[PDB]
Amino acid sequence: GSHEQFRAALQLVVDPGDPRSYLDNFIKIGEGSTGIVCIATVRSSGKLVAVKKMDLRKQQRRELLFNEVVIMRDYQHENVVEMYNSYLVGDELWVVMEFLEGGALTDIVTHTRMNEEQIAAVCLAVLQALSVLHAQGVIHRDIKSDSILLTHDGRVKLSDFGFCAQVSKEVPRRKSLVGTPYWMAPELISRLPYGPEVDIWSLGIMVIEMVDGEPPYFNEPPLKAMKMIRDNLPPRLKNLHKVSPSLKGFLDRLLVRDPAQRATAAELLKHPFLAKAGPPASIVPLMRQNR
Ligand SMILES: Clc1c(CNc2nccc(Nc3cc(C4CC4)[nH]n3)n2)ccc2nc[nH]c12
Repeated sequence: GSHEQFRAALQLVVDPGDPRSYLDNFIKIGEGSTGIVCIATVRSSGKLVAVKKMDLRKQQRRELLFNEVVIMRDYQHENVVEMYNSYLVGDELWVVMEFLEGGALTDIVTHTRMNEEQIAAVCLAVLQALSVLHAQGVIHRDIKSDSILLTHDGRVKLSDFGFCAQVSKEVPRRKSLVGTPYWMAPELISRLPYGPEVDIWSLGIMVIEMVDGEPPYFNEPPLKAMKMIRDNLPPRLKNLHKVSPSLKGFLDRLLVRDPAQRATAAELLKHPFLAKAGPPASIVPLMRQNR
């Protein structure tokens, strides 16, 4: 009776019907922890969409599925992935999204070296989105190269909102252990009450990704790496001699063990380093089909 409960609940927030009646040429392109992703054609228009499919019976924490729909619906932005519709289909939650041709950022950071014009342009894109989200007390909790999508012209959008949490006056902090281990904030790992600050930490770790190609302690097992993140100091860049004083100083405002002294999105938007940010055109050279 618990599963039927969630179905009905989810049924009340999604759009009615079955999208299979108006979609064609389903083509699987990926698989996350929460489910798989297909591209498909909207028959009536020939436009392409992306369809994320998530089994209700295959979730670690069902109640998180509302984030999949609710977040994208309430926050539109140049830097946030567009959602067109959501449906309940069988025992699956389908989300129909904008299709970002350029794929995830992770494919870039592992196969190439981004320059600081490119790195700055990414950070600006994320911080602009995080600023709006943080403003309404929403924590993303899964900031990393995986959660960043790109277009053909190098526009950048924040994705994967399934791990979101809301804070407010009656709920000032969150306490649950959420996110991807290496990108997690020290206060969150330590199981202390946390807020939006943890997102700024993760971004820092994601900046390490863009420079070193991987996060700190990435060769270690996840549980052991988490322990290291907690006890140790802010992690180092293995290629620090390759980053500018500008980038370093900026990063030093991200990777702060005390969330109180850790910078905020709104503050970071005004940082000198983000002035280096080039146009979307500067990101184009880095994508798989181009390089
Ligand atoms: Cl499976 C998976 C993908 C899908 N793989 C993929 N490959 C090439 C292009 C492309 N573009 C997209 C994607 C989307 C909406 C998210 C579904 N719209 N356009 N997506 C992406 C990031 C992930 N991070 C973790 N798992 C991820």
